[PDB]
Amino acid sequence: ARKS
Amino acid sequence: TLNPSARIMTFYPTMEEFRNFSRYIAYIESQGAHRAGLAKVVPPKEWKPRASYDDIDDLVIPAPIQQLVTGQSGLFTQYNIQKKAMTVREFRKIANSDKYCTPRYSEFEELERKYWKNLTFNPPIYGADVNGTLYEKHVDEWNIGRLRTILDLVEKESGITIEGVNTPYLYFGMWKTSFAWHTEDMDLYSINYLHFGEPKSWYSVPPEHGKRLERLAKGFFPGSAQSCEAFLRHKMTLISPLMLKKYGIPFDKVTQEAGEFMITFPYGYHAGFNHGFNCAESTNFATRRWIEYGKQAVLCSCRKDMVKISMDVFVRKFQPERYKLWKAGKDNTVIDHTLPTPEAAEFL
Ligand SMILES: O=C(O)CNC(=O)C(=O)O
Ligand SMILES: [Cl-]
Ligand code: NI
Ligand SMILES: [Zn+2]
Repeated sequence: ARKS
Repeated sequence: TLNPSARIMTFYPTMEEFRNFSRYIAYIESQGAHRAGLAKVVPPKEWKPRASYDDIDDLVIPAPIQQLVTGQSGLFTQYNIQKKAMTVREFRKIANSDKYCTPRYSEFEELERKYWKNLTFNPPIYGADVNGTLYEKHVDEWNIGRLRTILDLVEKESGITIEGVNTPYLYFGMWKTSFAWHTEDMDLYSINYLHFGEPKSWYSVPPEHGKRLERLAKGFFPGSAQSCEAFLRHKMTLISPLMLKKYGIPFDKVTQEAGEFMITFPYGYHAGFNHGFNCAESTNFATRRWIEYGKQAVLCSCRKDMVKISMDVFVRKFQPERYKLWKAGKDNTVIDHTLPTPEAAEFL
């Protein structure tokens, strides 16, 4: 999970 | 009240005020800065995060994005195409190149007009979501790599690393590269520093009006809304200020110049564009006030591995007397978007  | 017009505020801390980050955020909230959803902070002249930007030409942008935009009458959808990796040097040369360079202009309004007129033509390349920091190890003031807010609890107590959220991201922009209307993941705060280059312009909707913007967007894009309630979190939706004005959504605009910080606040909707070749650094952070927003955030259902932060540790540590109720689904707290974070108390 990460920022996009 | 404090900033009853909910207009974007700009702040000019001394070096002594600038040193404690969390405290200064609490101060600007005691001034009502959070009501606009966005604020500018201009660092002291003496402060620099890095001596020179001329040694980064070898930095790799692993996943540049070409931004295709389709739409009309002020309403657009933005599609990303991942391009092959390139260096800052290559990117910079494509950005400063003639087919993608900033058009000639006099005043900001003209450039803004050209942005909304040309949005769907000549799709640019955005150097987005690059893991890294251009800060030097020794800089301890407003270091985006370590801001030391309570968001750190996600790492320290839980061992979870969320890239770009509790770690820094770099953005290499060129003219007309966009960021679509969104709030932050888990409705967190964000911090944004423009390291060098041309400006970045921002639009913001006050958190107290955020629901009006959502209902507006749902009206224009019913299919998207039907597939995911939080579809704005896809960061594909562009809406012009003319449309905001037409439908009566309060908003403000501001332009960020190299060397300036922007702060976005929980449930502040914002969007914008880059004026030309530039580089920005950003991450998310929290305050005590965020915890209730985190608990209430409406999250994207439809996509795989979206950012979902377990609120349990925060409720447990900072709201112990509400934890049992919250675990049971009985915590009915209503957020008042006008109230500053508790930490502001000493300034009020
Ligand atoms: O720099 C960008 O592309 C957009 N930045 C943000 O949305 C932010 O900093 O919260
Ligand atoms: Cl739709
Ligand atoms: Ni943002
Ligand atoms: Zn979704």
